[PDB]
Amino acid sequence: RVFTILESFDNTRPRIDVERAKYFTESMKATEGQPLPLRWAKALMHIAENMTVYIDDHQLICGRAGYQGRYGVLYPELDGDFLGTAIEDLPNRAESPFAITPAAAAVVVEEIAPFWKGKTYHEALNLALPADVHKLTYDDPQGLMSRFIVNETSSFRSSIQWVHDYEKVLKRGFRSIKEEALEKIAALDPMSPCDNVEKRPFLEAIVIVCDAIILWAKRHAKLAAELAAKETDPTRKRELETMAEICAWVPENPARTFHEAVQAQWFTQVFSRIEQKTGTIVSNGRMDQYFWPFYEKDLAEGRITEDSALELLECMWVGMAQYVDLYISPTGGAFNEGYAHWEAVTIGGQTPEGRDATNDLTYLFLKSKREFPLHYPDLAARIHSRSPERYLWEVAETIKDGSGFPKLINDEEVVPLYVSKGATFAEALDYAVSGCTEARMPNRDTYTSGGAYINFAAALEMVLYNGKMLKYGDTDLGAHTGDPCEFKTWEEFWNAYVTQHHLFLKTAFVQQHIINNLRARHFAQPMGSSLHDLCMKHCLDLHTPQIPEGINLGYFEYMGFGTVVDSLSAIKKLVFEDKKLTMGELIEALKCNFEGKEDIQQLLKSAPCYGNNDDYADSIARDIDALSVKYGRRYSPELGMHNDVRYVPFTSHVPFGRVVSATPNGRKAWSALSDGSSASHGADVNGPTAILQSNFNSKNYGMRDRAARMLNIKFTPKCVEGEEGSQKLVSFIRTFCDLKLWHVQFNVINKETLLAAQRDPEKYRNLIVRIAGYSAYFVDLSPDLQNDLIARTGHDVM
Amino acid sequence: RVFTILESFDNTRPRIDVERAKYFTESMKATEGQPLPLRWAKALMHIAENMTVYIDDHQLICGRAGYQGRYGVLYPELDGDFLGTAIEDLPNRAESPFAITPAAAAVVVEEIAPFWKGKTYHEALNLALPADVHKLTYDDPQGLMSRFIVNETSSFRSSIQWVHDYEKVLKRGFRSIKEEALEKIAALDPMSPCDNVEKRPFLEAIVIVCDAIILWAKRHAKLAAELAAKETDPTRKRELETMAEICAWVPENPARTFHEAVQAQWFTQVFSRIEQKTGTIVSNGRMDQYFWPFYEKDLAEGRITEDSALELLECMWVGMAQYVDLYISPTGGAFNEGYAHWEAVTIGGQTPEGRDATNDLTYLFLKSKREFPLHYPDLAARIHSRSPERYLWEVAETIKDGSGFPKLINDEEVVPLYVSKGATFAEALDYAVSGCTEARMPNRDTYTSGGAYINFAAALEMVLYNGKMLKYGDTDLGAHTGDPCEFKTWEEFWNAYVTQHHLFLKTAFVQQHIINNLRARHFAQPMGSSLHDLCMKHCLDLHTPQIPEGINLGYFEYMGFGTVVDSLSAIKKLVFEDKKLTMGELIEALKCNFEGKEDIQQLLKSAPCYGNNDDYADSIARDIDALSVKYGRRYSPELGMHNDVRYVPFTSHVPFGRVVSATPNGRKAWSALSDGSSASHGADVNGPTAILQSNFNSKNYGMRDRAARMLNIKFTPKCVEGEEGSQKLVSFIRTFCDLKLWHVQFNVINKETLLAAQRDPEKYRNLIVRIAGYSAYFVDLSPDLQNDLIARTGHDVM
Repeated sequence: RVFTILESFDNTRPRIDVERAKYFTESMKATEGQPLPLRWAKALMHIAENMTVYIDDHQLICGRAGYQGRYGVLYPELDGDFLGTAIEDLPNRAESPFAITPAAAAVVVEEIAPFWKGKTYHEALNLALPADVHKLTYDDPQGLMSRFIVNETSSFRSSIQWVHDYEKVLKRGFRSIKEEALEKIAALDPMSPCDNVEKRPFLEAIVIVCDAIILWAKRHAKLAAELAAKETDPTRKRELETMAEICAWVPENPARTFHEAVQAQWFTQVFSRIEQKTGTIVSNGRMDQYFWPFYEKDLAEGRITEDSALELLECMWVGMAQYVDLYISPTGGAFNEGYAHWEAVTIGGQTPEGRDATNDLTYLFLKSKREFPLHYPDLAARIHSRSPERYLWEVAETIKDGSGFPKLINDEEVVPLYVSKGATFAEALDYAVSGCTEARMPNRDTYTSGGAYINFAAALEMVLYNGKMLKYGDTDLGAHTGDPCEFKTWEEFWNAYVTQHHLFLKTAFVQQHIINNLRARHFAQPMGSSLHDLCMKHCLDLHTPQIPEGINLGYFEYMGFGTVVDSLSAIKKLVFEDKKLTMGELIEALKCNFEGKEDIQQLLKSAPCYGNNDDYADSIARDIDALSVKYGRRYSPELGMHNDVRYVPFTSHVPFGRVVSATPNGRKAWSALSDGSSASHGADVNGPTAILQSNFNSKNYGMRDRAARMLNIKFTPKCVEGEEGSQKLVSFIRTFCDLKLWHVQFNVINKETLLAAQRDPEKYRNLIVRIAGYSAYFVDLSPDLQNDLIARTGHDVM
Repeated sequence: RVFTILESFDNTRPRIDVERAKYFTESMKATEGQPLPLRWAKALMHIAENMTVYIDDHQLICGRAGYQGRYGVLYPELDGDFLGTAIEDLPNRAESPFAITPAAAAVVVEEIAPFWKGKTYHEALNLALPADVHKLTYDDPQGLMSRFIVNETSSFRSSIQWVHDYEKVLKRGFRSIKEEALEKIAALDPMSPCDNVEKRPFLEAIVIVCDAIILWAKRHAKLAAELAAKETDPTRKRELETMAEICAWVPENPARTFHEAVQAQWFTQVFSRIEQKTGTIVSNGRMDQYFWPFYEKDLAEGRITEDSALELLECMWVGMAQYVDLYISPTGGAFNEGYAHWEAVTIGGQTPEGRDATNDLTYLFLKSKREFPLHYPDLAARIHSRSPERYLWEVAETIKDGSGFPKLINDEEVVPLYVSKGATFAEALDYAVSGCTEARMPNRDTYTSGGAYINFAAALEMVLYNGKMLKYGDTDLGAHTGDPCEFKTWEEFWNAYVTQHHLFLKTAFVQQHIINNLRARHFAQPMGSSLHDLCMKHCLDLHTPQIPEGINLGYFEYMGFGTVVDSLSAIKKLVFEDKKLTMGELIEALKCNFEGKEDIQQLLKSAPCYGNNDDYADSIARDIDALSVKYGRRYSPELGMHNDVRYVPFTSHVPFGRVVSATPNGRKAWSALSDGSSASHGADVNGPTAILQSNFNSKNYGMRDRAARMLNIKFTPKCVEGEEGSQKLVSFIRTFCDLKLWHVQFNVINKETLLAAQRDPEKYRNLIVRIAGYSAYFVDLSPDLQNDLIARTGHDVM
């Protein structure tokens, strides 16, 4: 059924598809000078008319952005200058490799790359950064490799995570969006330069893009119909005919049944992939809510069954599992180990009126996740103080499957923060999970720019080596904070750290200022803009830097929180306060990676650590967090946004660690940094509840300039076994909620399974582990990232 | 000790003191034409120089606003036109009578009244309301009596509740404030008219009022020294010397000890009473926080003891119990049965950084309340999702004393609402309870105008009688919505009610627009403004309508929620859907107050009722609430404020009830309406937990335009007996917090105690009951308010 589809692409390397990039380029190279949203819309039409449409074997819904099997899509507007080396490197890349046929290689070199030579966003961004910033961003003059210090993330995705107002599609259809746009055009003053230049072309872009997705849908209806006529098996012939009927109706017209709603949404989400490379892949919204009217009505009218609806969802996810986010740059790839994806599916939470939103579909999605073997969908469960008992129990049972699903997002942290930044309560209460851990208001959010990922572990190294890093030798990178062995008090060391920290923040905000102004000259999002109230009201593409009435919620990342906290905690305690070792002795111990210095290494590992509800380390964490909250509060208004400190790592803590030498917390050189706001590996020796408490102690709830923190916690199977274990997990989630923590997600595994899977990859090919907001096959992960997963403390008693 | 003090005025009618009114008037009549804040400051200086200062027997702190015993104060600027009848009527008034000596009456007629003739705020407001509004406001052309329909509340208190930044006094002292203002004057441009007219006179008033309270304090220090020098008892002589020393220092200078902090805060609190008639009497803030540093240091340094500190607290509250809020108009008196008072004292909650704020002083205040027999202080305990267990347990034990202490205010409802209205998280988290149930940010709140109390039970009556009310005969009051016996569907009845409801809202908002602009011409508050950051920054008196950067949080009252919901529920169910009776039968039964129609009365009492978690009624309640939230959201911006629906009754449900005839829910003519957002009398038949859910069901969490709801619940002693009963209350409080409800407070009493005390007041004269955010002696209450307290369901289980 779905296992039949699943057997068809099992254990196959994804291929790179080129049709979208080819026809995008054929259109774009013919429209130079025209308004970018209009060019994008004409290209989407050109794609809609010329790219291959697929009706896939055994499927009940149709729509692809690429070829049979697992595939990815090319985005030359973003990083087309990487196409040459991606041809050479992608098939053999150690992590997340992609195969490329010779035929598709020829189109890239011959039909795609030439136009984009000298026109990509990454070429423009590399030239746009001033030298002081460039040295902290890239390792070479053409910005082909990051230095993993002040890491910009705008050059390996079109935008950050996004959630469409899919329900708008289901209720109105794209023909309705188009007619609104025509009426708006008719109301313009034809004498007005602003109407003629700022209003008309945007609205014309909306009209075309509506015609584009509809024409694309109707080409499926035709293909399905032609197949139905030649189909000999009656059962399949009725299904093909059903496809021809539904796709002739949606997404042009509002959906009439649950099946149409799935296909309408599926069409919208696939075309979204064709339009742009959304960060983490475009997300899916509160499906258990906006599907509910269709599900409820069909269920009552015998049109659908509990099993039949569950079959259609599985049809949707096997398709999602065939689309792989393609990162052709080495920075993008190392941020996204194991074919990383986060097409967040939100279930549960509250309605816009503050009532609990659990419905039967909520439980179906949970069950759907528990019985679909792939690590799809990216299930995110909303928690609030009145989350029902049965719901939390079912959340706990899903967690105890061991695959890491679902991740938990806390209404009690998001809703107050979002109303404090201008959201009506209805908008905040109705938020969707997006990407790793983010909250989105699909008609109020307007910010789309990838933000800095900052390796603050390197900032600490630059204190130890007075502006330099061992990885980069004598390169003049950071502030000349002075010879650390010349510091007489702890306060001088801390100030040294503070100076490096503000240098990185300062660097990052200059990056974002340039990025936010630059992106609008390279990226447009006409289909996404047509589903956004403010875009339509003010005639502005989503990627415009400022949109009236919008709220801009963006990010800068703190990487290595636990690593830095413990290192600083050790230095303060062991070097300055207890004077158990001198600065030179510590530095000497670091310089030789503790080889021959195992005694100091153990001594350093004995100081107070983050994640133990220990105020000695937790006060250091709070002061480090305060630096980023207060910086954001002060300097974000200049950028017309909320640029908030966030602790969501992707898989960057691996490459960020690969460039940071041995640190005062006892961590070995070049190994992964601590993840998100989790405790540093094996530093939580007081149980799992103290991790939640240290996360609380390390925040600054007196100010609003904060976003998510990603928290990874691992239980052993014994610790959560049985009804008593389910009750503990449920209660632990209630405490997480009460503490106003943003996110939590769990692995449930024995250490020996991870070790065995390293010692025998072929045997444990299907082992799935939760990494950072997503799950992947353990055997696809690099040794360094495996070591991150292994060294995470497994809690046995909770 | 304090029992000796309390024995001296036990069971005595308070007297009306005139000194403040005399010396206020002597100054004001000499300063006509000057800017009002400067005049007020000069008036307060004149009082400071001429009014009697008292060193009271057995006391350890000093400061009075009137004569020995229980006393009240006159504020002729507010309602001086009532002085004539207050001379005749107050000593014999049935509720809350005040005695007045013949000499004090002579001061009033001869030295106070003449100047204020034609100058009072009430005279000005009465003339300023247009005829359409006046008919709904007052029952006579000089506005001497309310009609208890659209009741304005600005005319019987200077302002609404208020909380000073007392901690600023303790930490800075008033000399610092004066010096700040002097520098600000020195920095002015002497050529600038705006500096000369808008800045200098405001700052000159701050200088004077700082000198005024300091001079007033030093006269206490002088008198105490003179008494100590003649004191024969060594113990008492030391107390006088301590008083002489402490009062020469505070509030001029920052406090140095716990004793000084109490005396400084007391001075500020008493002088505030001299400055104006704050609503509910000025409130006291989070004393367990800003007293904590002094308590901890002295306690550690052997300077203070738990018992001595508790003694100093009791000295403050016996003083508070001697100050009685004086309402001379009959409206003010009927709103404030039994000498109602709400000098809110806030304990517990969260710090400005979101950490739990329980400390040892928090528990001492609880113990302090449990061992002081009077219904003082007005203890308010803040609740949040992390209220500690021991804290909730001691709160429950205090509740189990049966006196109504403490009232519960829920962070989880207040804090999101306040940051959504512009408060930083630190300001919101640090809020103080003020008055009945309100939250105050002492340097961000700027709104001070009394709002409407709207008798929506009367609005329903105008549907039953097509714009008229039985109490007022043929007086053409409301909208002519038609003969109710002509309504063919429920929707017509509902629409008629909606029309009257909006008439009352429109009326109240015209009142507030006129009131908010009028008050600045009659009231000024120099001492309160000198403690407010925004006042000092922008040189504006607190009672200015608009103050830059301020947040204006005001109110309009819905009275009779339960009464109206159930009446409508009965009409919807019994007349229109089940057709168990005709409209003519219901009206006939109502007009004769059910006499001869007892069966109809019984049938009407059987419909679904609010407070039972019954969506049939709760959905009506939710829709009525939505009417007022949506109206406020739309039309408050015009007023430059948040004019939010609130359900806090004072004791106005008695006078509001006394003008409403028999209602469709079975309530008898002229009896009390339901209180706050509590269930209507005896309508809650499904336990106390369903009241909380119905309060939740009847709200609209999707919008912010909402303020407090006062909730009264009564348990019998049996329900809460023993350790299990304490745990049940703790558990019930968690559910109250989880549901984001604003307020709850409890009576614990047997119905028979209420009946026995009615049949024999002398025997049960000291019985204390929780009424509406405050507690009072049951025997001081009118029969109508006693019947309200008796009819509240006493719950045996939860």
